[PDB]
This record gives sequence, C-alpha cells and structure tokens, in this order.
Amino acid sequence: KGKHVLVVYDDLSKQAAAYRELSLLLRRPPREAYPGDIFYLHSRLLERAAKLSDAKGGGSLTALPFVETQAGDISAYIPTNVISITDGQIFLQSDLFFGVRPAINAGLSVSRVGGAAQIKAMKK
Amino acid sequence: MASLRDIKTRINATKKTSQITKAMEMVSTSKLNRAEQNAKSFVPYMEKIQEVVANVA
Repeated sequence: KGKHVLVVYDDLSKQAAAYRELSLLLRRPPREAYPGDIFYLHSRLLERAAKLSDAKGGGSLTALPFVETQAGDISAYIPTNVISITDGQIFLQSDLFFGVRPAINAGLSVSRVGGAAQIKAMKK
Repeated sequence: MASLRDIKTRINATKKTSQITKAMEMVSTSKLNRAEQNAKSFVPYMEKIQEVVANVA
C-alpha cells in the first residue's frame, strides 16, 4: 500500500520445532527429524519481506527473525538454515553480558545490505 | 553435551600449544649448556682474584 512495516519473528526455532511435530504426526518421511522441506518453511516466509520498486509505491516490510541456539552452536541445522536466508545476522553471546553489554558479537555479526542503510552522516 | 568440531578446535589448539612449549624447552636447554661456556670462561678470572686477595696480615 506504500507504508513501511516491521515484523519481529520471535523464535522461528519453535515454529520449526512445531512444524516438525505437525509433519511427524502426518508421518511425513523425516535430517534431525526435521522434514526435507523444513528449509522451504522459512525461505518462502522471510522472502515476503522486501523493498517494492517505486513503481509499486516504495513499500517495505523488515523482518527480525529469532533463533534459540543450544550451547551457542551456530552450526546447528535450524540456525544454518535461517542464516543462509537472512541478509546478515546479529549474534548475541551471553559469553559477554556476564563486559560489553547488549551482547553483540561484533566478530560474527554481519549486515549484507549494510552501509547502503546508514545515512551520509553514519556512512562517513 | 557439547560439540564435535568444537572438540577438534580444542585438540588442535592444545597440540599447537604443546609444540610451541616443547620448542622452547629444548631451546632453553640449549641455553643451559651455553651457560657453562660463559661460566667456565669466567672460572680462571675468579681463581686469580682470591689468589691475589689472599689478604695481608
């Protein structure tokens, strides 16, 4: 319609944890019990967030998906999936908020779009 | 509990640590048997000082 939206997906992990159930109840042939399509699950979703061309009213929906990592193992099935998808990610260690607070691991955290986002004030 | 590829990172880290360690042990063992060389080389000068410093009555 031409307005800007912001969608926070809080804990996509539980969705997948759910959908697995859903799929396993329907006895869908099961890596890590998650359905082969468990990727497509989040793909066709986060994809629906973008910036519509000015031919379409310059509208946008920003997505802030969440993922609950056990032990901080970023190599886990779900996490690689959600990552291979989003444009960048911000990884929060607790390894830290027990020094630098809002635990933001400056090392791994990326932004693909980044810099094209910040205004000329930030950029320089 | 824990990882696997996070258990490899630790092994290899430890290994490269032992390497660097044992390096220097041998290296510092090579600097003991040169301490004599400059220990010996000083043996005479000391002898021929207390021999001089025999001390007048």
